[PDB]
Amino acid sequence: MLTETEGRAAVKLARKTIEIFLSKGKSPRPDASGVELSPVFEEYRGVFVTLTEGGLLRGCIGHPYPDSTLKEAILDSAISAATRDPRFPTVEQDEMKNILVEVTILTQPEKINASPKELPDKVEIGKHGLIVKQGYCQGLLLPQVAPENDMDSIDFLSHTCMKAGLSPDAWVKGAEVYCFEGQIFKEKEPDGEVIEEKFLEHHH
Amino acid sequence: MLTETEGRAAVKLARKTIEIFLSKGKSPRPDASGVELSPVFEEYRGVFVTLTEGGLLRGCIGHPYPDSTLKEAILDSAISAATRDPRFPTVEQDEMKNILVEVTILTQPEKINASPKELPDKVEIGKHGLIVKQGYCQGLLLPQVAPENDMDSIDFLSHTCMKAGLSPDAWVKGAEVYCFEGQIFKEKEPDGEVIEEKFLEHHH
Amino acid sequence: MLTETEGRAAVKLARKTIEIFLSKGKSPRPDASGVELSPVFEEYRGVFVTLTEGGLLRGCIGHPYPDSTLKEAILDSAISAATRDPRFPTVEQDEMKNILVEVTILTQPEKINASPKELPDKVEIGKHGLIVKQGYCQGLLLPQVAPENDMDSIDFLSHTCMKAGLSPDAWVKGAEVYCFEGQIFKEKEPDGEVIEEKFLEHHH
Amino acid sequence: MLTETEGRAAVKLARKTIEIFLSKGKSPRSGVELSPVFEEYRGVFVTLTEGGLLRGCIGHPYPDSTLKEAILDSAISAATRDPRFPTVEQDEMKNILVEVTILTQPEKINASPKELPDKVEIGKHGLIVKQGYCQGLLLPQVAPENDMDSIDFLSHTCMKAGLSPDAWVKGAEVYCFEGQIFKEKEPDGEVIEEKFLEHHH
Repeated sequence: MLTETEGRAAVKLARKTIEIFLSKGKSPRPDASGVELSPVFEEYRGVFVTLTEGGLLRGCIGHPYPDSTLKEAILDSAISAATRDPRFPTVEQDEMKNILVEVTILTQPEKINASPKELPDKVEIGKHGLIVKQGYCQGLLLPQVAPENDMDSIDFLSHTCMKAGLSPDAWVKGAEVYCFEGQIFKEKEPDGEVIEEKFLEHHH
Repeated sequence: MLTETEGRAAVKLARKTIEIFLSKGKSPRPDASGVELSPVFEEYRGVFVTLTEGGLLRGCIGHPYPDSTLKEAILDSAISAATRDPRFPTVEQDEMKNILVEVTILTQPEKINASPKELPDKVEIGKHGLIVKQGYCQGLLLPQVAPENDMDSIDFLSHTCMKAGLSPDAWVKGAEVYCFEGQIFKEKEPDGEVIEEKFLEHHH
Repeated sequence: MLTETEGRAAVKLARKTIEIFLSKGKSPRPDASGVELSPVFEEYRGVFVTLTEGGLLRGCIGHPYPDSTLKEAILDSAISAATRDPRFPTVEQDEMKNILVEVTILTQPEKINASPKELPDKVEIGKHGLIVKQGYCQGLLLPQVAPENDMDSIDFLSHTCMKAGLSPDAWVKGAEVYCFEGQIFKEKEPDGEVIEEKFLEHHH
Repeated sequence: MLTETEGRAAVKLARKTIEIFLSKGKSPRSGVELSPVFEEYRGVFVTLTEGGLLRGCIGHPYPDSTLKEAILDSAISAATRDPRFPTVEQDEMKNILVEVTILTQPEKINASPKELPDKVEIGKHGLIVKQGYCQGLLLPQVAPENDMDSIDFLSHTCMKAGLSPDAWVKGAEVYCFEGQIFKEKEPDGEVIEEKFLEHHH
């Protein structure tokens, strides 16, 4: 989990990277964006960068898996959010002064160390996201999936298993299960104050 | 799909219903809200009422299934989003002047009339939410589920079947499949202009 | 479990029913077959009637579910095995003196009263056959299925759930689980000595 | 598919492997004319019956070994490694009937998922679902005996491989195979062939 300070740096970094990229058509050097980044940005974790304009979605791309360091993923996601979202036209430079940035940061996935019959009780609906990995098969469902679609812990484990391409009961037979959380930091005004949204799901 | 006019009427109904219930303690009569409602409100469709305060989630409750008329669904969902969301404290009367009201309206679910071999090509990821029905058993998944969790048509059909408590291949064996879409109307400001968000999914 | 006598009566009933049907062309009166029948024959349980000739399958029909009393189930399965097996022509009257009769009797299915956490431990592979029921959905898998296809308790419960048209994890969620056993009684010689085969499965 | 001649050689190989092992407590290979079919990789089961009752049966469903090797191993295990029965004594073989179930080499079904259910024949085909290093198989008698159509069979085999039931719909490889049974009508005597692997359909 990121502190308020780290959360603020996250959005500032996303905003900076985009503005830099919209100007010189090139991404900034990871450690030379003009934002102080604590060592947490070196951790491998997923993230999503959301852009809103006039209260409407303007673009959003992200890394669900911790395939990249937080730093790299923010850079890539932010530039992708403003220029690679096929649902929207590329954002122009002067548009950013009217665009609001949102950064959803996922925690480093940690293996739930329990026995098959204990797993349901260790999976918290509304807080946890899951990754099921067995052999070379891997699958994941974001935290909002379970609460927004009325799934209990047993349901969540089973759907994530099938998401991985495995049998729904794979978790019952010992499939490796990892859990992770998320947090959202967002601009209250362009380049302004940053607020934190604890809930990733709309409804539960 | 609701027109701008109807969408505006929907959000207004949500606000009024909440303000009235918060005022006294008796849910006003749906048609007796003071808000004009076209015949679209007599249609059976699912809905969600979302409240935000200062850019942060303040409450949200809904009924995804089309079991009540739009009018009644909004009514119930609105008061519940404000007083029955176990995630937040009850909304106080004086808080509504600082709250933004959002209303997500789902379309009347329509049966996909295609053989099992053709069903996947009928399901559009990003637009369609699904309902699988078999006898009295029924299950549904919101439109945003597939796009946000990298599921294709086949995955969505299989997952919705399991959500219904049925085998993942139930759709392959002729189980009924219904699809639906949604739209969001939200206040740019309390009791102010209402805009339309056509995207139910954050990312795809 | 049927006794040696009851089992002997089972085969004799099956054999006599056929010899009588083949001759006069009608089914004997259920209680005027010529074989003593204990009260076990009034219990609702499944059974199969097998006919072999010269060491080869000649016919086989049965009732997997306890839809009928043992008596009724045997008369019907016996006549069908001799005259209604689409894999073979109808048996001739002179053929019965060259045919061996086999009868597989299943026990009345009994609900396993255990929590999902206990279910796998209560299901004995190689002995138990399963029936899963949850509402109007019902499915069963014979005792030999699990041991012949290398399935453990967990696998067997999941496969029976899907057989019932339900999600594989239905048992983890509280779906009703019923177990049953079986035994085979067969003629060592035409209308001769009846021996009991305790294993319904070829391998395990 | 094995010829009748080969079918007879398979049961004799099974019977002799057991008598010899039961004699000097170990194994060779023989004295039985074996055609090249015994060098093919295919599953097999060896069954022993005595007095019309099962006396032992062990087998390898998957074609992990050549038929020859699978037969020797299965036969010896059927007589000395089946925990359901006590070990068979030397004197017992003269009163035991030998049965050998030989499965064909699994052949890939080359069709689109839409066509697979049409290619699977209930009653004849057994299935192996393969996706990477994950494999699963269900014997031919499974579908007809438990009232499963093609779709059911494909889905259950996918789960048997530890995969999602809809894996076959998503392109997982499917292989089909058949089997045949050759059995002794008399100890060390005549060998007939049972055409039906399923009890009931």
